[PDB]
Amino acid sequence: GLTLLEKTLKERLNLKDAIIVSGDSDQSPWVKKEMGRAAVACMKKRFSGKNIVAVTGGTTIEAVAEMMTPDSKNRELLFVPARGGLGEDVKNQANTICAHMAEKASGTYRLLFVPGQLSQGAYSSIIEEPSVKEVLNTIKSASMLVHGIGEAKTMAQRRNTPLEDLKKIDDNDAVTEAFGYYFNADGEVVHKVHSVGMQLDDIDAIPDIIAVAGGSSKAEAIEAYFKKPRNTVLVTDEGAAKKLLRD
Amino acid sequence: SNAKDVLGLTLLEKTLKERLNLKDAIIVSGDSDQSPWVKKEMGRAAVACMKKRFSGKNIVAVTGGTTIEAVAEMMTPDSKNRELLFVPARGGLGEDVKNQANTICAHMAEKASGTYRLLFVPGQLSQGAYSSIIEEPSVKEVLNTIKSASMLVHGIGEAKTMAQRRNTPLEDLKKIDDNDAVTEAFGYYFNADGEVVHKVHSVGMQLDDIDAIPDIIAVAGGSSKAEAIEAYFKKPRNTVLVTDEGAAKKLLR
Ligand SMILES: O=P(O)(O)OC[C@H]1O[C@@H](O)[C@H](O)[C@@H](O)[C@@H]1O
Ligand SMILES: O=P(O)(O)OC[C@H]1O[C@@H](O)[C@H](O)[C@@H](O)[C@@H]1O
Repeated sequence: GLTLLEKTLKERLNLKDAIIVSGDSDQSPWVKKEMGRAAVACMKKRFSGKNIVAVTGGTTIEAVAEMMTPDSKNRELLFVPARGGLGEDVKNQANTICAHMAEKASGTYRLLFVPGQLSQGAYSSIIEEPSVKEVLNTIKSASMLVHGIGEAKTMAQRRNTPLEDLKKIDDNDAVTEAFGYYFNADGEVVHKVHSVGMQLDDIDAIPDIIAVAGGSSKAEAIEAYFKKPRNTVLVTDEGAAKKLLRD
Repeated sequence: SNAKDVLGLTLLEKTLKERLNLKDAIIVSGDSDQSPWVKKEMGRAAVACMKKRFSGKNIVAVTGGTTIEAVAEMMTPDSKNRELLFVPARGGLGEDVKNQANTICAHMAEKASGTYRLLFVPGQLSQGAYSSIIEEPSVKEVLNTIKSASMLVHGIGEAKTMAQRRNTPLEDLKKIDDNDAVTEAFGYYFNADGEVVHKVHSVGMQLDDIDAIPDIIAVAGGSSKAEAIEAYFKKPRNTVLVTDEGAAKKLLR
């Protein structure tokens, strides 16, 4: 079963399960690929006959997508982004990762097409539109969520974060981020990126949540994110886990 | 080409060009309805055709569909490093996301190491929602770009197949059936004489606009498309066709 390290991590972070691959992805870049491989195997163990898989962007979930292969059980797979624009560049956007993962899985996918510099009026018009509402409804019915976790400062800087929001993130001592929410050390939301789709309150209804995040630089972010019960499986590496656990 | 010569394609292309009054005909071996690699070979041939026709600066309008996706897949950067901007020819045509022009456009531009501009004007907008969005600077910008397209690369489909693949409202299915549409290109359904009998309403390029595009490349093959290709070319289109033997031989038989 679990190693002592995995067992300790599960207990410390109140995880549904812990999956720890060897090495430190901050040292040892290819370790991110090994997290991806392990995450893909974890997803396959969890699939039901039909599945609606919501995904975030970021480089770690892109590694999940890169390691994705078709399901030998041939279960029904529909992929969607978890949320609309989060300010990421194209290679990091949930829409990009979603399409890549679905293609690799030989599944189907839907995208959220919500710009992106357009007006308030135009914005509200886009989100009321039938095809968009359809995708929003699909995300609301997700059976699985696969998501990254990042350091708050790092993520705020990588994205196109307004200066007033950077100030708010700093002033409120955000230390971690996931799916467009920034959290403090006690895992409480302190700032949220406005975006349609999945909300934090919605994750409780999703049967299988798999977080994929590692590297020693993220040990503090991961600990803080899991300070609240998330009922989540964490795929991580020794770099993060040993640092977090002081081992 | 000696390869084309020995395979009988040089003659077949001459015969097809003359039969359809094409600007030129490019035919690859085999039948894409039977052999999956033949579609990739159409893509490769289309890319060669595009590169031959690029100028210093290019605005390339593209449609969606699996055939133009194959063009995108076979695309490579321009060894001459000419300026390439890719745009979808029209907005939402009711395709699933994989087959949408926006999807093919992005893929093509990435493979060409060019730039792209997408058009997000959904087909199911209310009248009021539409008025709002059409005035957005970002939307006006893309529509304006499309208006200056220097090249169009488009697929051709059987009317019935396309009507079923897109989510076509019942009333429109009836109209397509009642007017005996046999072919489809860029959201227009045409009869056997190449006359428009149904138009999917959508912003961007309209049929009359193709006359101002100096280089138009249609990419479509497989035996199942022989009649559709023949019907589309019943009118002058000033177009180069890339196809396969499957479509060409059947059409010519
Ligand atoms: O995996 P990376 O590149 O460190 O990025 C992680 C972040 O990527 C973001 O875009 C996701 O929406 C977040 O869930 C995540 O925290
Ligand atoms: O290449 P396929 O998959 O046969 O699809 C062709 C059709 O794809 C549609 O999306 C295009 O707008 C048409 O120009 C074309 O007829």
